[PDB]
Amino acid sequence: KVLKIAKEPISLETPIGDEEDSHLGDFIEDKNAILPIDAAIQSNLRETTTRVLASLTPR
Amino acid sequence: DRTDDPVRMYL
Amino acid sequence: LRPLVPLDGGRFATSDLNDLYRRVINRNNRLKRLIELRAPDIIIRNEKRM
Amino acid sequence: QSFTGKKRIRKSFGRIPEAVQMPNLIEVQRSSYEQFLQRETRPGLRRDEGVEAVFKSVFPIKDFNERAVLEYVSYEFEEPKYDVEECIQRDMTFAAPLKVKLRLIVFETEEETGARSVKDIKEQDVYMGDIPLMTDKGTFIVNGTERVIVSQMHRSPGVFFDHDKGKTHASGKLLFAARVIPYRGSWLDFEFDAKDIVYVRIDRRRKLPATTFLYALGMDGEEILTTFYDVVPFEKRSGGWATPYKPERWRGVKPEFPLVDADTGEEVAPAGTKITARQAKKFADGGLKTLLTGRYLARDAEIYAEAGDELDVTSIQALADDVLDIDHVTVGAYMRNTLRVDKNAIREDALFDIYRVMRPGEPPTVEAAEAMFKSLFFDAERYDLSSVGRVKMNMRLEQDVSDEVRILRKEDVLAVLKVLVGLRDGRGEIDDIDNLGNRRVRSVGELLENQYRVGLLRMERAIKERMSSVDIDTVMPHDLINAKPAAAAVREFFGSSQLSQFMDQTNPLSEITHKRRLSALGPGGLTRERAGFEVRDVHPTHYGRICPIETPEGPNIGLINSLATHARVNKYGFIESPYRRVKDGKPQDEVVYMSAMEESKHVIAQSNIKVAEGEIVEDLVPGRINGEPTLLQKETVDLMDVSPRQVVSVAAALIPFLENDDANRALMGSNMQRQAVPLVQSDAPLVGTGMEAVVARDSGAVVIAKRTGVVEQIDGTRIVIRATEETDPARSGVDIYRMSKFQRSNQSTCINQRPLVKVGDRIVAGDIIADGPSTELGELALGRNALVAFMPWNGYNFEDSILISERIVRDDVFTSIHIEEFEVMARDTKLGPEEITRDIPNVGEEALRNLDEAGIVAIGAEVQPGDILVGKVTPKGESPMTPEEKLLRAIFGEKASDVRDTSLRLPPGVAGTIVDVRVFNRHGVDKDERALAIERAEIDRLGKDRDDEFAILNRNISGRLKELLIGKLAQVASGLWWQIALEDEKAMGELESLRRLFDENRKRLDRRFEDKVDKLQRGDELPPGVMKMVKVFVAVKRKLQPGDKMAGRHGNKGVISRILPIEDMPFLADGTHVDVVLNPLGVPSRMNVGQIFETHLGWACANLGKQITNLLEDWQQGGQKQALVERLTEEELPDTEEGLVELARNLGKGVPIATPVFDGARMDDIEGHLEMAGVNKSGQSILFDGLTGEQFKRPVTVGYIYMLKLHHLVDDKIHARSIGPYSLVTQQPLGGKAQFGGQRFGEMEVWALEAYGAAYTLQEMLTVKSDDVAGRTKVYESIVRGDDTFEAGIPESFNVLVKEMRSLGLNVELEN
Amino acid sequence: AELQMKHKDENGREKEINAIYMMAHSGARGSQAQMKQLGGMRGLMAKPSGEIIETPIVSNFKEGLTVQEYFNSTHGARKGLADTALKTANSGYLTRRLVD
Repeated sequence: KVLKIAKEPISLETPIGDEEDSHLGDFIEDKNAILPIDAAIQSNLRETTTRVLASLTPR
Repeated sequence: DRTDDPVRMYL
Repeated sequence: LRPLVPLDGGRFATSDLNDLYRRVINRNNRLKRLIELRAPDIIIRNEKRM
Repeated sequence: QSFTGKKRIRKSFGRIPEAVQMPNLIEVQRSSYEQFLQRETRPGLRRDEGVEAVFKSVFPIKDFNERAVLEYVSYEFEEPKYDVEECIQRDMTFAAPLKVKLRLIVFETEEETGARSVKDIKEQDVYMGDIPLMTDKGTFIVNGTERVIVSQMHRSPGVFFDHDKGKTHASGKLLFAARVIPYRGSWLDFEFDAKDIVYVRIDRRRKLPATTFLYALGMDGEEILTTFYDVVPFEKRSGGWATPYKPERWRGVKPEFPLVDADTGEEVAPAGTKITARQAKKFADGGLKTLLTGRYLARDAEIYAEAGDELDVTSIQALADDVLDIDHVTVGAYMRNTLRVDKNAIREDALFDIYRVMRPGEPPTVEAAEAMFKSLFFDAERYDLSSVGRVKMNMRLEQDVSDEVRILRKEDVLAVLKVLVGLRDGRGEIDDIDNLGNRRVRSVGELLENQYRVGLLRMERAIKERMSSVDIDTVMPHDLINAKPAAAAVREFFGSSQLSQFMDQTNPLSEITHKRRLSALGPGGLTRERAGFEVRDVHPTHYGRICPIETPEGPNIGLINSLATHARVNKYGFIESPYRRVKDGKPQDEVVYMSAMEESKHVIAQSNIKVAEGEIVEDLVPGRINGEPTLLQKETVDLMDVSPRQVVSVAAALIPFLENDDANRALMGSNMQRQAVPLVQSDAPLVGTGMEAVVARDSGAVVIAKRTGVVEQIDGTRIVIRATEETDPARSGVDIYRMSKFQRSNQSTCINQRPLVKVGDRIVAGDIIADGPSTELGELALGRNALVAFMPWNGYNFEDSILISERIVRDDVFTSIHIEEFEVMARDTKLGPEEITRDIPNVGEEALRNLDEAGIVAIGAEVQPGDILVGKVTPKGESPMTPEEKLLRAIFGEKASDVRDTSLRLPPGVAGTIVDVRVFNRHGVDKDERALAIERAEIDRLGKDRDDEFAILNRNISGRLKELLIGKLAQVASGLWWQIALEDEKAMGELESLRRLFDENRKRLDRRFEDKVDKLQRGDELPPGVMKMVKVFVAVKRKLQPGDKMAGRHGNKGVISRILPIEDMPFLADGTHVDVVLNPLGVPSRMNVGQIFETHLGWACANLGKQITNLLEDWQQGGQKQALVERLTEEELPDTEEGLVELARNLGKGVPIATPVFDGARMDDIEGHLEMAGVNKSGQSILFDGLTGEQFKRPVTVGYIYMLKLHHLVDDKIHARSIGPYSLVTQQPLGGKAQFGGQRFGEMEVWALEAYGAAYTLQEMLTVKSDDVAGRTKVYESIVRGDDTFEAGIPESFNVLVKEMRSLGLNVELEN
Repeated sequence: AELQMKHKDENGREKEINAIYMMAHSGARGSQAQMKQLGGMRGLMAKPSGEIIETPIVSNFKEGLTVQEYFNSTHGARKGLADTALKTANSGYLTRRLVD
């Protein structure tokens, strides 16, 4: 556990390309963001759950 | 006489 | 806007804005500790300058 | 010519001598790196370059507090731990561990005693960081991807005199600035002023008068005036004005007063050039004359004499009870006027002023200011000047001091100031900075030496700072030395550096043209934005030293030029060019390399001169004396051109029929040369410049035999050769050569070698055996060639495009191979360790096909785009779920898994088949339960190859023993090979002396293989985070498809258009049909005509080959066929052996034609060739139309043209994205085709929509598509539902900008 | 004049028209200076300093060209390429400045 400490994290402004442009901030993905295709699937499921809950008795 | 150096002024 | 997202492999990657804020906080804490300890004017002046 | 030209004869045109041959094109990097690493005995290693250079520079790390020093004796290099064949696979670093011997004993001791207490020196060995070694090709393989280091070109560290051409001044005038730019130190300048005052500035600081810097040195007082201006004596107020002079200076001067002689009559009223007056004064026994008030008396004038040099009123004091020599026509008073603008008199004042200018805002002192000025320019370590700088300064200014002093001498500044004052008035020539003589090339050797010197200086500082804490007494070495104080400095050079760039390993031509490159950027070069216009321009001194035809046509044009074919580099760093020395008339046969700076004072005669007689009979040969070419006579012609192909690079030399196209268009053809992917089953060009064979055999892309022994058997993957026909005694048994199979190159292209020899076929040493990638029969190749017909075909080739038929794809001639080499990691996590699970949760059973139980796809398994290559699952923490999903899960009864799917998947592409898979395990577990069969197969193959090599070696040993003992019933005696078992015992000594060497060789082989197997079983090292990794070598076999970029041999290019069937193509006579239809409208636009002559020559040679192959089809080895073969070829063609039939098999595809660059075939030659081939003399042939079946009412041009397949493929260029990963802080779609990029809507594109009336297309394209995150899903939901509508409230970029502005003192608040 | 001349065939009808002449007259790709440099004398080349070299480059692309006369053409081509690379950035800057 002493090893693998992840000391001195790399700066996000370090130029990945040889030139000054194309920094490291561009080649990064956002994991917390939800794609719209996933949110669209949730609406369909929320609507289909209401239609399926129509043949059962009220109780 | 301008320096523009804090450590230089301190020393 | 100054994220600290961990890259692949366990090595983090932070923006360069955290360094400035960290240095400012450190210098402010050092000046606050200097004012309480009643240091000489030469050391307190250099702290304010920094 | 030996085993290469015999199989295929290539006729050559032109009449040029072949006395001198060009050296190896890769000699530059090898010769530069060899000077750094000596690799010799201990007494050797004597030079100014290498680690020994810096070691002898600063060997002793001494401390005045304890008086301890470290001495250097020598250093040794150890063998490499890992070979290149394993360094490429294991991704290690190919280097050699450096070891230096240092003695800790110090002569200094306490109480001023003599020898120390320890009489015997320590003499300990200290380990140092390894340095990467250079492969025979010069690749510098530091990691799995080899990276070469390009040479740098910068200004020479010498003095220069550059004056602006009337710019940056109020009025028209010249400044005449002089620079003393050293190698490593502060720069110096002596720029003039508009007021005629000399101003000196050090390191571009505040300008101050040069008088202060002069007084800072030893020269003080009137010594600065006595050395600059001469003094003339005058009488002490005698009768009239008696001034004894002489006429060396009165020539051409306007006399303001009567200068007649006191006793003779001279000084005529006009007084112009004064030639007759000069002669009279020379014959008048001197130049004495009889004569004012305005004079600056430079005499070294306390009782009567005073300071200052001016009387100006009446000559007070009666001439004090030698004044000056300064007129206004030849000499100026600039130096004298500078002494009146400065206010500093004492040396302390000048020192204080210099200290204030250097370190502003600090109280100067005499003690600190003295050391500063002494260390600024007169310091060894602070001010370093290389030997080349000293020799350049001596050449510019004669000093007779070089190679001994490195700091700026006090006498050099005075000489520089004198030369500047002389050049100010005139009689001098400035030195241009763009001249090739003032530019030196820094190869990898000097750069790595400077980096190692910086690292050694840092290590010395660290050791000096650490040696005070630890007690020196009762100590030893190897402890007071940092483990990696300078190894990081040398590791970062190869890793991160503008010079060291990626290797362009796409074909054998790019491997040889990327090492001869001369870049101008990097650490110490002009930035691309600071280049300007003069640096990019071509200078007339580049003739034969830098080819002005190979240069990138991008933004950095004129900065990445390469060298020529015969150009070299001197030991100093300048570029050299060969020039055949020629005497008066009769040209000599002793070629000598003439430098750029030395060739200025000589005459150069161009080649192609009539040398039929002993000397040139024209008497008007074209030659360039110095830069500009003018018709010169045959008298005093000392240098002659060595060859016409001397000013062109290796890339441009391959262009056939050069000198017939435009200069700019030929530049594009050179860039397309080193861009063609190697095709499978390629052939040499029909029309070649002849330089392809040399560039192919020179580059490290083909194997070459090292001995003369014959071959035994060719197993395809490895060729065995006998020892030799004249092998040395007790040498190696046989030379085994293993040809590399299909392996991923550095540019993701296949690289393989095929054998060319058969059984027997004794080969001479130094001959190519097996061709490399894109090479056949040794000759270089880039792509297949097909019949071309320039004509518009229904507008399909309207623009710069190309139309091809299906016949080119049916035979699979343009198909290539590619390799992606995907990888995957298995790094552990905080919430449990990852694992390569065979089955991923919630995955379909059909998708698990072609997957081993360990989780890796089997070798040779077909995979499709979006397939599971390696099944990896990672532990996922508990996360909240929506209530509807929980209800569905409870309804279906399934249980949610606790692992996440992170298996590797193939990106969109062709999805080729798998080739090889490699897995690496940690040291804790190796082949425990994963890849056990892989290790078993590897060890089995290793044992098999070991047994095969042992068997072949034992067979060779038995053969040698039999042929040796045959001199002194052997077949019926198998066991008596090693034992004579007879009374004769004389041969037993030789038998034992041979068996000992054979046994030691076998033991060495067994030991090497056992170390290999032990290293394989030990397991490779990996980063601490990762514990397991897998690599998949997926290969794809691409074919020629529409949209691909295909360019010809010349600058002509074009995307391939729609391919047509074979019947739709134009039906030529005799049943043949064309394969490509190019647009002929590119000839008038782009001034290039060599493609037409190339096509005509190709048609001619193809007709000749077709007519010669039909002659042999009747009867092989016919007497008449040999006559025609000897007549068509220009005679070493006929061979007594049976190989004449093999030559015809290659000649049937067209006879190769070799045409030089400048000595190509003229119009009459090609006309006669076409006439002999049987084609009409006009060159054009009647062609029918296959689509309609009618004949065009005009002659058309058809022939064979060399075509290439550029790397700009269409499958890797196409890309489309609908919804992908967004940015992190901006919340926008990512860019680039790597991971679902989005086409950037540039700023100029927004102006186009604003020009139109479109306001809703631009409003939604900037907010709801990328900016808005809230309303981004609303538009997708509306689209999936069926209603077209959207709502945009505010983008995220504006919110980020508002949050940014609020962080500062500005208050940005919204209203309303 | 030699190219624009219409040859008369023995039969009495025009055999054909020249390709480069038609391409230059139509104005699609061919031009006057291009055809002159292809078939004419090419005039005299200019050195990078600005003045014209005194040596006469009497040759065309159809026939062979020595290295000396090709060096000046290479100089001119490199100068033109370096000039066209920098002037285009100024055009973009002016366009971006005028739109604002």
